[PDB]
Amino acid sequence: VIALVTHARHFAGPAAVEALTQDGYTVVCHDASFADAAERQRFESENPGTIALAEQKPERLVDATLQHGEAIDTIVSNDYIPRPMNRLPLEGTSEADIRQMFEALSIFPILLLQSAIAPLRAAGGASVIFITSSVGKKPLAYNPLYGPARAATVALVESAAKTLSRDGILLYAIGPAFFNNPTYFPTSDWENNPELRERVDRDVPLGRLGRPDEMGALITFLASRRAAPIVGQFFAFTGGYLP
Amino acid sequence: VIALVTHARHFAGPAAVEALTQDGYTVVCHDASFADAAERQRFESENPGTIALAEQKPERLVDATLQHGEAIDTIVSNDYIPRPMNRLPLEGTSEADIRQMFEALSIFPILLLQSAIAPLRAAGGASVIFITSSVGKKPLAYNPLYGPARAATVALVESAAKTLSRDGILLYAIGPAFFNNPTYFPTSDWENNPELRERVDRDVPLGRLGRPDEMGALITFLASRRAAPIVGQFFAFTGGYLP
Amino acid sequence: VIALVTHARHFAGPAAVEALTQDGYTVVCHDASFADAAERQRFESENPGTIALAEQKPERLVDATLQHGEAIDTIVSNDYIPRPMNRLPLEGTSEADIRQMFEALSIFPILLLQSAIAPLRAAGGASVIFITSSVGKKPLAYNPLYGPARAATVALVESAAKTLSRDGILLYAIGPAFFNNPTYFPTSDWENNPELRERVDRDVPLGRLGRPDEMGALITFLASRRAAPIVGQFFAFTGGYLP
Amino acid sequence: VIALVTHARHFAGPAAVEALTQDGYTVVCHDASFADAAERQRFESENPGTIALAEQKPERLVDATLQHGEAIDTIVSNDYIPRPMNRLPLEGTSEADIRQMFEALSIFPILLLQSAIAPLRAAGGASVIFITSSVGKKPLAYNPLYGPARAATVALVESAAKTLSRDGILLYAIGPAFFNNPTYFPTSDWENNPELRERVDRDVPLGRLGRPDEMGALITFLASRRAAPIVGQFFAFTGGYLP
Ligand SMILES: [Cl-]
Ligand SMILES: [Cl-]
Ligand SMILES: [Cl-]
Ligand SMILES: [Cl-]
Repeated sequence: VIALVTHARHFAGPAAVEALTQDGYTVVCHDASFADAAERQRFESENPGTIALAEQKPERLVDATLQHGEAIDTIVSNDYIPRPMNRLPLEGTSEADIRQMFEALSIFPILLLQSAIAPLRAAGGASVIFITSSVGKKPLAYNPLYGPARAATVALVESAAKTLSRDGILLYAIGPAFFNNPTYFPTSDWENNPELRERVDRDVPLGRLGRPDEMGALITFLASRRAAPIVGQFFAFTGGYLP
Repeated sequence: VIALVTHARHFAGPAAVEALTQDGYTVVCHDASFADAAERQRFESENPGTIALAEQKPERLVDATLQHGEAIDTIVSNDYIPRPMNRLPLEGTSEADIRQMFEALSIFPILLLQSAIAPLRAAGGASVIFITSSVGKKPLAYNPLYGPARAATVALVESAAKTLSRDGILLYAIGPAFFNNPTYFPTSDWENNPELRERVDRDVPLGRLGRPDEMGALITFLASRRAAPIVGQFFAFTGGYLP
Repeated sequence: VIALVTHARHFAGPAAVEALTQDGYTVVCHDASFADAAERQRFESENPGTIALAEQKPERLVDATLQHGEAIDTIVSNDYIPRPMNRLPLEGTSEADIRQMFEALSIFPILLLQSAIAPLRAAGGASVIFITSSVGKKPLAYNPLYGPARAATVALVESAAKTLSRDGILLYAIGPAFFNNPTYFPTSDWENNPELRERVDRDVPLGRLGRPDEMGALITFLASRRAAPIVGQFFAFTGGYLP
Repeated sequence: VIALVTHARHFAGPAAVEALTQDGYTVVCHDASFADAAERQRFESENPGTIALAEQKPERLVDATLQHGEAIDTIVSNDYIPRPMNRLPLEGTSEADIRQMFEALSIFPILLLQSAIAPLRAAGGASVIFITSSVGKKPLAYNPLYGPARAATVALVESAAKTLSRDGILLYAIGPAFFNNPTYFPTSDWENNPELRERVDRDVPLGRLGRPDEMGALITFLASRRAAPIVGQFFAFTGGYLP
């Protein structure tokens, strides 16, 4: 049973590869770094049971994954943009940066999803889990460009699900905040940053960052299809920070 | 492991009981019919692993449950109003029916919750899962009193989670629609009533009622605490009808 | 052209009376203090163009108002609870206080609305404007009972609008926060409470409390029926604190 | 006293021009046809008190508008995509069409808003009114691309308002559905399409198309800034179809 995970070295990627591999999936992985054959080999060495794709185009990931299996059971569309770009303000930000924000967080997942429909429908269904952000639903003053691009992909999930769910193709969005992960909250900064630790005590009812295995537990539960009627919505992964 | 499930014979009750007992729980059950001791003996014999309480007051259920075990791991607050009161209109409805709507759907879960905080905190945490309705978030023309009462309890979950999550007491709301259950979508309606399958085809992207085991899968997933960061929010169980 | 404002002395009452009287309305006012006849004549003397009702039951205010005119053009359902109670916690709170929360903020507005439909329909339509709270839509840690009660009435507006709009009976909910009013944010508090000014600088994009005349401007605009297609929704009145 | 209205000949453009001019504004108008000198002269002569711009690039509209007055009081960002591109499906749709959807509905408004910030702040504030769509908040099965692009601009309003409000720059999003307008619901469609009249009867509580003067009343009310604390939110203009 195979899963496709995008941007595997970033954001919720490590968590998704870990939990899905432990669940018995063969995890086929995309990452910008995988254009390099050497980085492909190191990744597979460091992550038993994975396959690293060379393909970089969003519309070609599905065809490239289908080289290593009969069908795709789960796609984790783990879209991200490197820090500090997520905090780019409205004023003075270049048009290139504006377009890149939508390219990485809205156009890339659309082109992926579009390419996926036909093969996934032929296999009788699958799950597509988009990793977005809390600002997909709740706005933040310092994310005035990141927020809009994330909200587009949340709306993509809720609208596209109205039609794809009848094909057995189940779409979901996760909107993390205060989630322990290499892109926005690496374990290295927690101990050194007492403003963060005070921010979490103030704003996160759970009182801690969410753990990689808890993100992994949500992903594997969704991939199992055992609760299919919750298809088509946004799940906050924020320790109670949202709503 | 102890679970308390309220109104066990109705709504989400049977689904919860089947799945929690299958996951190794001892399920302590409340139900109006359990005033009669013979009902209590029959329910227990038909459902291995369950203990039927005689207690009927919402604020005494926790104490009565703690007569059978050291701590409660999960409370399923499975509140409901007999069909067809869920469709009571605004005009011509008695003040007494209006108050009963809030009593069963809004006051009762609050008195339950308030009684549970001290013992659940002292035990190190628990999960408290409120079964509400889709109209807890999205209004429907025929539910102008049922909706308000359900929305209150969804707001209870979202607000009370801000303080209780720090005690390890994890609250959630499930808002079902088109969920195959004896109160609102019994199998008999699916078989007998031509209009229901027509409605589901038009309005439910999944194209079917939600199964009891699928509701059960969600309840036992939440009760495990493996994805604790999703605390404090509303989950649609509608097959894509919401949002 | 007559308007009915409830709890005229508190919350959004003074703003409503002032703006509506300025817009040419004869403002019939309900208030608990009006059970004392001296207070009725003091109120009418201090507020030219008002009528202070003796009536206190919600379901009788409409008939009491039609003693002074042939139709009600606008109802401002200005429900409130005396200040400290909006912060009532779950733990240790008496059943009586819980029930009074719902009585003032959820049952009283329903019983008023129920009583108004037939005369309002007979008169070709009207506007009913419910003054609720920001916590009707966005939860807050310190409002776990006030929140539920307010959310019930916002959902009442959203549900009841689905039928009553066809009668020309236009329902709206306004949800204030940081609104300069005698109940929650008197001008006294702004000068006396440096914490309030810091909190407003931090959390309110507008940077200031909303003015009574701005709340009046919202009310009179809704009462005009000039933008009727926005019927049946919740308007944040928070200086950008919501969403 | 000047306003800028974009795509003046489409969507909410005619409503905004007529109402703003009736209200005493000099309305500077952008439109794709205004590249034709003869179309500019004809529009100006058919619409007394307007000024037609030749400029077509979003980030130059403001400076071109400022050629005619010292300050802009209101900007109506009236963004649209020609029918029936709003119904573009996921499958088979070209990459260029996906990109054009975001260009017209998401990137164009962002580049306009960015260019406006500095001169609007120097004038001590202004109103910026984005005309989006009901699908910016509520998904629809047949708008899986139009929805995401609209949702991004709604999220832009909600996020950008967190900072721009302190400058007196007040942002709002209006989300029409069943709004009588030349692009999506011209009067002739109401006459030629009994399916449309039945859909409105079934789904729109108000029971009719929203009128252009009602959209103009909402725009003109927002432009007055008289109820500034409602800044930074989405207004349904749907006749109760939403929420
Ligand atoms: Cl995160
Ligand atoms: Cl159901
Ligand atoms: Cl207030
Ligand atoms: Cl429209």
